[PDB]
Parts: sequence; structure tokens; C-alpha cells
Amino acid sequence: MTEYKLVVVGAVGVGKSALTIQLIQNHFVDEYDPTIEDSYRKQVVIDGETCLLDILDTTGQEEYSAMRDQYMRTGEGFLCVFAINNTKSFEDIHQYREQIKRVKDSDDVPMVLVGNKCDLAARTVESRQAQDLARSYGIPYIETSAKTRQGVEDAFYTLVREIRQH
Amino acid sequence: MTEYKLVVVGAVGVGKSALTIQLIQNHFVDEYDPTIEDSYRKQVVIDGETCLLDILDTTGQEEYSAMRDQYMRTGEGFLCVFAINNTKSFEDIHQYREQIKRVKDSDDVPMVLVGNKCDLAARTVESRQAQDLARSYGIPYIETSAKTRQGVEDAFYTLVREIRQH
Ligand SMILES: Nc1nc2c(ncn2[C@@H]2O[C@H](COP(=O)(O)OP(=O)(O)OP(=O)(O)O)[C@@H](O)[C@H]2O)c(=O)[nH]1
Ligand SMILES: Nc1nc2c(ncn2[C@@H]2O[C@H](COP(=O)(O)OP(=O)(O)OP(=O)(O)O)[C@@H](O)[C@H]2O)c(=O)[nH]1
Ligand SMILES: [Mg+2]
Ligand SMILES: [Mg+2]
Repeated sequence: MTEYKLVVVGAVGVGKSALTIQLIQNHFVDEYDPTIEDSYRKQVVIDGETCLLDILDTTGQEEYSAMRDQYMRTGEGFLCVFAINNTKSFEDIHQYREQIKRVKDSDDVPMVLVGNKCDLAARTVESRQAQDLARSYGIPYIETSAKTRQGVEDAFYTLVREIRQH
Repeated sequence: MTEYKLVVVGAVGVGKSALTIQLIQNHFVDEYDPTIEDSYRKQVVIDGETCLLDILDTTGQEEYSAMRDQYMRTGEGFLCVFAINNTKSFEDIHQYREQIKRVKDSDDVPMVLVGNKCDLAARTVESRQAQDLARSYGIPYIETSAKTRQGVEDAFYTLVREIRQH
């Protein structure tokens, strides 16, 4: 079986666990409850091919210092998430792309910038500046919603395909 | 207003007009009725940006000989469609990628291979061989359905994004 090892990285509050749960469980997590490490494995079919999504929902702050590195070495593909109503969350996307290139010892890794929570209207991070960071890295930018599920299968699949053409 | 000039090319029978109508009208066209040229213009929002899809649904055989060339010069991005139950339709995708590179005078054009009609189970063109043609061209491969609408916004958006990062 073909498989893909997706790590979902980025800051606290953003909606890392509410996207992974929307995709693997089809319901929204309104409940506040933070993460250390979490593997979801689903058998899926993407463009008629049988694959196993082996996702590792993690975090963005703790005593996960460069203890972050162990998971980054082995993740084939990364989802980088920011929240569109959180200026700081967008600015720390650098800090994560720099050590995903440090532990991967390559400038080209399959990734996706994800401007999450896109149904709230207190946007602070324009689409224009997140679509400009994303083509500065040579990467996609997809906008998603975990309350709504719009954007979720788009994000996750765009990434899987990026892992296919590496 | 940002806009994108999408040409939908490929053979007869494949479902070029049933994808363009599914996206711009949300219903399936079961009815048999062939094409010469057709512009659909919709105002859409893709990853929070306002854009105009200015699609030009066309064909794959007629007295559209290299009269095909006039539209290919001006289309910013191409959807190449084959039907998964039609071996020949897949094999003429070459004939279309060669003159989209001839009139565009470039080897890199934003494109998408589209294995349409994916809900029928008389597949003849495996996913494995269409995912291998697609990474041979350095392009996406998305599988779609116009009876179902699965794959339709994925195909069209993946292409728009490909036009953004050129
Ligand atoms: N409205 C809105 N809220 C969201 C969205 N996704 C998540 N949230 C909310 O944002 C908060 C945090 O969600 P989580 O999914 O727990 O985010 P997280 O990034 O995993 O945070 P940690 O695992 O602690 O690092 C929760 O209160 C969710 O209900 C979204 O798309 N829109
Ligand atoms: N089951 C199935 N049939 C499809 C699909 N999309 C289109 N068809 C059928 O395939 C036939 C042709 O559809 P059109 O959408 O007219 O295809 P076309 O490529 O535009 O053909 P021309 O414009 O003549 O070149 C019709 O009989 C549709 O009902 C699909 O996803 N699945
Ligand atoms: Mg979490
Ligand atoms: Mg037609």
C-alpha cells in the first residue's frame, strides 16, 4: 500500500487538530483542548489510488523545543498552518519552514501554507500577503475552515500530490 | 479584478462541457450535445481572492484544425481532459500538449491532466499510468466526475493556483 506521512505544524490556537479531526471524523471540535502528539491513520482513495494517510497532528510551542526535529526528519510532507485573524501565527510560519529545511537538509520539501479559520470576519492577515509569502517559497496557499469543512480535503490532497511529484 | 483565462481541451465524449456546466451551474448534463466554442464567465472567490473565471469550453476534433491555435495563444491555463474508460482519449492528450507548447513557445505552461468520468466501472486507463504521464510532464493529475461533482472544484482551482505561481 502506497503511504504518505503528513505532519501538521504551526502555532497554538490555529486549528491544527480541528482540520485533522474534520477530515478523519467529519465533525467540528469547538472544544478547547491542546496537543502533545497524535497519529491518525486513514485508508483513503485519492485520484483513484489506494493510500494511507498517516497524519501526525502536533503543536507549535511547548517543551517541543528542537524535540520537534525527530518528527520533522520522517514526515514526507508538511501542512504549515496559520490563523487568518492572528498576525503572530502567520509570522512564526518562518520559524517552522527554517527548521523543516534544517532537519531535512533541503530547500525544496513538499508543503502547503494554510490560512485557517477563514469564516471569521476579523481577518488581520490579508489573502494578498499570504498568497505573496506562499509564491516567495515556491509553495501553495489554500484557505480552509474547520467549522465549515471548506478547504479541508483541498489542503490535504494538494499536499499528497506535492509529495507525488517530488 | 484579477482574472484567469482557462481553456478546457481534449477529446470528444470526455466531459469537457459537463464539468464547465457543473461548476458554473450545479447540475449534470446527461444530454448528448456537442461543441464549437463557449465562454462562461463567473465571479468566484478562491482562497479569499476575488477573481473572474473566464472559461472557454471547446472541443477535440472538427474543422478546428490548427484553428485551435487562436484560442491556445491567449489561454493562460489549460485543463487537459481524458475519459478513464476511453484508451484513445488518453493517447490524444499528447497531440494537445504538443501544440499547446508550439503556439505558447514554452515547455512549461500551467496545466492539469483530468481523468474524467471516474464513477464508471469500465475503467481502461489505470490511475497508475495516468499518474505516471502526469509526473512525466511535471504536471498535476486530478480525477473528476461531472455526474457526481466530485473532483470538479479541485481540478479548476488546482489549475488557477498553477497560473498564480507561474
Ligand atoms: N471559527 C473557527 N475556529 C476554529 C477553526 N478550527 C479551529 N477553531 C477553533 O480554534 C481553537 C483551537 O482549535 P484546535 O483545533 O484545538 O487548534 P490547535 O492548533 O491544534 O492548537 P494546539 O494543538 O493546542 O497547538 C478551538 O477553540 C477551535 O474550536 C476554524 O476553522 N474556524
Ligand atoms: N457518467 C459520466 N458521464 C459523463 C461525465 N461527464 C460527462 N458525461 C457524459 O459524457 C457525454 C459527453 O458529455 P459532454 O460534457 O457533452 O462532453 P464534451 O467533451 O464536451 O464533448 P464535445 O463538446 O462534443 O467535444 C454526455 O453524454 C455526458 O452525459 C461524467 O463525469 N461521468
Ligand atoms: Mg491540537
Ligand atoms: Mg462540449
